Amino acid sequence: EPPPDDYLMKLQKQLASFQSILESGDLSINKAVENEEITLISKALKESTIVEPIERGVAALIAFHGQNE
Amino acid sequence: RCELKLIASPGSWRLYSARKIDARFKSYEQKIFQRDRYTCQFCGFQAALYQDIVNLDGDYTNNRLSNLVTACCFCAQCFFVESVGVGGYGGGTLIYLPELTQAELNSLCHVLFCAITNDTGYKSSAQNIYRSFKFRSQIVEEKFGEGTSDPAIFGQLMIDSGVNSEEIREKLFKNIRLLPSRAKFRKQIEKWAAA
Ligand SMILES: [Zn+2]
Repeated sequence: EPPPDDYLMKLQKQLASFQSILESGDLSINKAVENEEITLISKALKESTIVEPIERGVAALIAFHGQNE
Repeated sequence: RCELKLIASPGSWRLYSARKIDARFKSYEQKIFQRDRYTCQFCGFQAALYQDIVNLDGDYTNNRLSNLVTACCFCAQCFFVESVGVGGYGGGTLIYLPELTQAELNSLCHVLFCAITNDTGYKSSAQNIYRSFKFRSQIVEEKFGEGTSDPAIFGQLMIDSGVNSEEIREKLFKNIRLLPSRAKFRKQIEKWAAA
């Protein structure tokens, strides 16, 4: 169970990398992406007229399945 | 509609975790559940079991009722990123998902997980969506390094680096979502359906 003994040095290493990102002034992921399944379920959630969120997700999954198909 | 955000802080989870077994807490805990109709104030998920109480100002020494809201466990763990999957506390993966808000993702995942545990015909579609979500962890690690889609790692990096300001936290977590773990929540997912 105890983590491998390189843990402390890996943490310090990972922290030094995170630190240079902090100093870059480029902190965010700004990537253009496209996945058909993510696009479809987001489009269904967006175009829904259902107000309550759990019910909106219920109908969106059904419309996803019918359109995928 | 309360505001969901990803928070990594050194000691909030410890105060929140200790409060949870305090006896004075269980008194007013039921008042909040009753006030909110056992409904998560972030994603809308309703359940009699396993609901949590989170503090709007993030200050777990301020437990006046007007600072407390009901929260399901997918939403509650967003406020303790550094503790997710630590010691059996919840579980999840950081993903790049600009297409959904965290609240939208959480209410959808309740729907997806129910559709997967109790197949009525939509398990496959629900698995396809959840797997496309989980795949988006790789974009987080391409930016921040190997392993950093683990929220416990990412949150420890922020804390140990001294990340203090809201402005920096907002940038680091921009379009990143904590995707709840279907595997780690199997006890809750099944018990929610029977109950
Ligand atoms: Zn919720």
